[PDB]
Amino acid sequence: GVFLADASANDAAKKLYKYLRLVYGNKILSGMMAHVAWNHDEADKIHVLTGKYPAINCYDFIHIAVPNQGSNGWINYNDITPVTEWADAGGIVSLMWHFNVPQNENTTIGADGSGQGINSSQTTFKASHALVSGTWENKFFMEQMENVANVILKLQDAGIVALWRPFHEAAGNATLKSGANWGKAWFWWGEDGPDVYKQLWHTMFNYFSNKGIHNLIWEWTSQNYNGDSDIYNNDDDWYPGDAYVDIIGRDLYGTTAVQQYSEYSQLKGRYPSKMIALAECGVNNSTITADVEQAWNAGAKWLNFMPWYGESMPSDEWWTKVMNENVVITRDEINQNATYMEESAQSAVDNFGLGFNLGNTLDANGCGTGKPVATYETFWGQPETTQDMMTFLMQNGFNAVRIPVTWYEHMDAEGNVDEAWMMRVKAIVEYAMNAGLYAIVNVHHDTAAGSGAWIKADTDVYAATKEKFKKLWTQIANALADYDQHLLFEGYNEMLDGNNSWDEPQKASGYEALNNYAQDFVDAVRATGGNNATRNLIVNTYAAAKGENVLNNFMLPTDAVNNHLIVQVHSYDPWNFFNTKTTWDSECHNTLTEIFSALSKKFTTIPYIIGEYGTHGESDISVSKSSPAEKIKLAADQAADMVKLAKDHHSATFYWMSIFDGSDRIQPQWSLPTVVEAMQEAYNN
Amino acid sequence: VSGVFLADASANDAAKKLYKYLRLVYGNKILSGMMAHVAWNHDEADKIHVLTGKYPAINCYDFIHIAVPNQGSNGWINYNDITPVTEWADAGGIVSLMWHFNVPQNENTTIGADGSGQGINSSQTTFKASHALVSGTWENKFFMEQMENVANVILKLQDAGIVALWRPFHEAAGNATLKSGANWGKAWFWWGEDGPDVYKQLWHTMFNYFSNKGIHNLIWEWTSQNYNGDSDIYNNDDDWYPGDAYVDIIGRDLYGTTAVQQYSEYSQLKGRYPSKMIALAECGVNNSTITADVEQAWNAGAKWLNFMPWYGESMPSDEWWTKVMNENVVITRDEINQNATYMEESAQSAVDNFGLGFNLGNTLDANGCGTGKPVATYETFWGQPETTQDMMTFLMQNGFNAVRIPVTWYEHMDAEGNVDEAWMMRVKAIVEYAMNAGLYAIVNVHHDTAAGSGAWIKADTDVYAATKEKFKKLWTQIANALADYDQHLLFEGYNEMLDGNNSWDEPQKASGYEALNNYAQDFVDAVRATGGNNATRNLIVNTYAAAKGENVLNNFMLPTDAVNNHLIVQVHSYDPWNFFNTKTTWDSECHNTLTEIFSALSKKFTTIPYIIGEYGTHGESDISVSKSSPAEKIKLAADQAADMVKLAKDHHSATFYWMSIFDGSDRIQPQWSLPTVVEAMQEAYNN
Repeated sequence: GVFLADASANDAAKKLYKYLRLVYGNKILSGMMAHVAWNHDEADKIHVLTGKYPAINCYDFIHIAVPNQGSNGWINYNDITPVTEWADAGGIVSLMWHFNVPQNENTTIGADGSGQGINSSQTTFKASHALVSGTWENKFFMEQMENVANVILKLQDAGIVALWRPFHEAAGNATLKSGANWGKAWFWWGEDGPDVYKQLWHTMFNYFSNKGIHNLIWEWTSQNYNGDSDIYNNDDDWYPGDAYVDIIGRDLYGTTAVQQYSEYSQLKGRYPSKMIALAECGVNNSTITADVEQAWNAGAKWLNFMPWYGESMPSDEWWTKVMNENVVITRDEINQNATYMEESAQSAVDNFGLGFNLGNTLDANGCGTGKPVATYETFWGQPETTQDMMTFLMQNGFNAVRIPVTWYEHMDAEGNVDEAWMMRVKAIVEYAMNAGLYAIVNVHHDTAAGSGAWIKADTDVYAATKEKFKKLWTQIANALADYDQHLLFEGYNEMLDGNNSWDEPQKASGYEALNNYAQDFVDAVRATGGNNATRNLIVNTYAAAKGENVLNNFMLPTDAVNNHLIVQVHSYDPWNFFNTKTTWDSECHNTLTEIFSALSKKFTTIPYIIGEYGTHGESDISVSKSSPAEKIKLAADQAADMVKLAKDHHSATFYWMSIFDGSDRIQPQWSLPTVVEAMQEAYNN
Repeated sequence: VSGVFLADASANDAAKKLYKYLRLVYGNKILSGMMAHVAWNHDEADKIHVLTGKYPAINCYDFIHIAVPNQGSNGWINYNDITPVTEWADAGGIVSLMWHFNVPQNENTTIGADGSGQGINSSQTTFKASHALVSGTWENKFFMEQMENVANVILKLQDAGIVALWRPFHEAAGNATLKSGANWGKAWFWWGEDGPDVYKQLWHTMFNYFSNKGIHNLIWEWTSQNYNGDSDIYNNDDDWYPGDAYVDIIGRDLYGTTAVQQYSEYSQLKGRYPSKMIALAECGVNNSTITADVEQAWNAGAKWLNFMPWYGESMPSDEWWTKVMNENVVITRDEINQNATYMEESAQSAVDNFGLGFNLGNTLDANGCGTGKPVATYETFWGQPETTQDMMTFLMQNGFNAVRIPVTWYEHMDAEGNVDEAWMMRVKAIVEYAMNAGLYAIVNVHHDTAAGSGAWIKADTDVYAATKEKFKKLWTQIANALADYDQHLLFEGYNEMLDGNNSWDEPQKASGYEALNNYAQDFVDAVRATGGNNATRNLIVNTYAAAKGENVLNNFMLPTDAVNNHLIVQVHSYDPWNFFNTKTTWDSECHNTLTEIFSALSKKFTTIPYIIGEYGTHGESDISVSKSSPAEKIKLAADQAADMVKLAKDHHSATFYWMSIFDGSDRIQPQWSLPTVVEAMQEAYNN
């Protein structure tokens, strides 16, 4: 399921990337620049001060063109010991290249490093000419590429893999809106424009792979908006492409926690399938750079950070804090053999992003027992689920899928789940895990008002079903036990009392039955151990409702581990608005505002999610492709408000079905592109 | 002997003899042990004998230095000289063996004659556990060569008639079971550093390698980390367990622990490994804490098979050893007798060891087909299948430790009161099923009492005068026929004795209590008089109707015994009567009913332990739970059983379920009839 930009990456590169995907959004990897080029002297200083090494050490090929390496006294790339020592100690290797060039055609680089430049103010080197065969720019370009490739080949020879960040900060200030002549790139590889820049990237990528380099994870450094979208466009035109990039990086100096959050989220929104990293940071003459944990807590959940050396280096006080922060991975804490990494419930909810319900699929039911698996899955008109569906969601800015499952027709007389059915649930879970999504598996039309429902908030029903319910969840937990923390369990969907009372139970003992089921669900899952000892679990209120009585009578289950429970409610409010409202007016907006207000007041340390929302009202009527334009706009306005309010309250939402429905899933394509558009603009802003 | 089946199916006679001895003392006494001074000696045991005049029962030796070259001429270690082991065994000591599996520090390192060049984990060596299994690696070559070296020593020990506990690959999980996944929680030995699947492969490879080489003198001991002392942050290491076919004993290594901590560790492992014996494989002091006194840990409930302190800074003080070696619960070397067939046990100790109990009802107690029928006609007369060995093995394998075997005798007695030999042989055969399985067993006199048509033992002055000699003649025969079974077999004199009018709550006349107490005295006198094992065997006496009311308890007089602490009182409880018909949930009234019962029993009986010999859902019309009962009624039965077991445990008692959980055709599978009820009982007892 691992597919890097380099389709022929060796097993160690795929292992490193799989590890990065494991920690992404969970913890942040520490890093430090080399003192200039080819060493880990700055990491050594951090170790003496704090007793800990940074996880990553970055090296620079800046001076690869200097002659007499091995006798010039200050740089020798032929000795790979400075890198080999770091990897052998367990550290992660990062590589970059300040691509120095001769100042003109007659200048020869000296053993002292003389005669080099990096932009038009220092050299006549033209990015254009570097690409045409048989030019002094080209022959210098191609044989320094050769020299660095030879060093990387020797690194690969010793089992080294690395992050590779060439051609960084390409756009510079060229994205300035006014066009004033200080709006320019500051590196030669960006001064002839984006299209030549992309071709430089493609040439290096192709040249490296044809030399046999397959140990690199490719990282491209975005300028985003240079800190001011009022003044700059973004640098999307400079993106080399999804087939040539693994990680998007950003370079920030003197930035606060809240500025980091803005940069991270904007980048994440425009590059959904990519991880975002703080490729360079540090202080400047005006301000220091934010504390790593504080910026993380603000939502700047970078893959890694790496300060620059010298005058950009944070103080000793800063490093003392950062290296001792729990969210920060230091070198001793790297475990690329881990298949699971515990994540707090709040952290998971903040990484759900936009969510989607795969409804009317595995929750479909009513054809009887003993039928083929595909007969259940398509019984309500949906196509069979495929990997491309999960891939489409991830590529299009969604990070979480809720997978409703109805179980009663797949359980024999003794409560055992049909193996073919459980295997199908696993395959769809695997689709989502392979895509990099968060996934929720639940127990769905076994609750509520259907004919086959058997889990009910009722004293006598609970007594007759307690063991069946725990036996069901033991089977589910054991069958999905090996999936990592991206998979969550939801104990039950919309539990009602024996009269199917939707707002609240007729008798208060109904709350007691609900709370017991919830406790039994947590107990049965935790009893299986392994990853399930700390997997995040989701507990729903009565009827997934949000009234004051339901919330006041909701009791969170007792858990032996801390911060691994989420509460879920559903919201089609204001009820039946799609049939009765023409526009999403202030009464609609205020209804949602009070819902989130009430929830945030009730749950202070426990995260909650909006597990379903949409236009569905009375008689199952809802929006579709054919709806009038104003009705589709009514759906778009609801979803935009829902997504924005949830973000502001540190929650998450899962759209019920309508945006990705039926034959559209097979295409794959959005059923409602305008609604998805409004959601993305609401979240990503 | 015949009933012994070790993990090594080809274990030799001497190993089976030692194993039978271990089972004889288990839960009765604790075997003292001591570690060698580092490796291949009994120097620390010798110092114990200097200080106390007594040797520890076990000395443990370590193969830690097996790879050191020039053995015989390096001047400090030589495993080819097995004298340090044979000296000890010849003197009557029990041998234990372990192996700190040292490996070279890297592929180019040669272990020196001085011990240099070795390491034991990834901080000291590049040796990888996964490579040790792969033929063609430098790890695998070293691994197989040291395994052959150790196997050759053990083969020499086997030729000298030595048998041993074998504890390889210990503490495998280390801290790798940490719930979070932070890599400060990792294995501290190389054999756990590649995870539980590689580890079990290593275990199986060694087990099969040794067996193929003809090593059959080992009792295999697997060291569990349990929860590393904190289940809130650790998973247990169940995924590391090599399996029932590869393990005989579960060990735990505890340093600086209290009595209550040791009890928690012992009881948790016992609940998860019910068919295995639990041992304190390593103990000692650390910086901050002494290790607990053995007797204080034992009486808190940590009834380990053995204990063994480590040497050096972990060694307990001389005052600690002087106390421990003089405690009656501790076996020292001079007290070892592997030829013993019986070991006296106090009534309280046995009741504590009963754990979860089961009644094999409606089987040997079935009656009514007349005299002179085949044995199987009686045993299957009430619908139960003929009892087999597999039934008793199933109980031990599934967390039960005691079985009550009701027997009705009147149809197998001739006019002069002689019991038919074929019947007595069948009773003996079923007792032997239970003994081989390692269970406690109770044999009684059942439907010869109470309301049935053949009952003849009655709480009545005249009935007693007419039947006292027949009753004593019956128990003389039973006791003589069962005399040779060890202390795990108990006698229960009578079941539910009523007066001449079958009055259930109380006798009509107080002379009924007098008759009851006289039968109870005659039962004890008859059994004690047969001598031998029966002089000290634990015996069980029942109250009137096995009832618990105020008058019945007030008028119950325990018989006078010739020995101390070998009597148990038994009552039955189906309270609140007929609840299974009249109640929907096990509520506060049900719970309060049982707590007052146990309060009343504990007030009346103090040093005298008591048991609940029968309990269940059986009410009027003898209607009760079955697998076809509604699920909410099964829940009712589960909640009763869970309450009964927990209450009895807290009151230092024990309980025997009447039939319903293991019934009819389910016995011959074998499988539980009511798995959720049993699960409720196991969770209640083991928590």
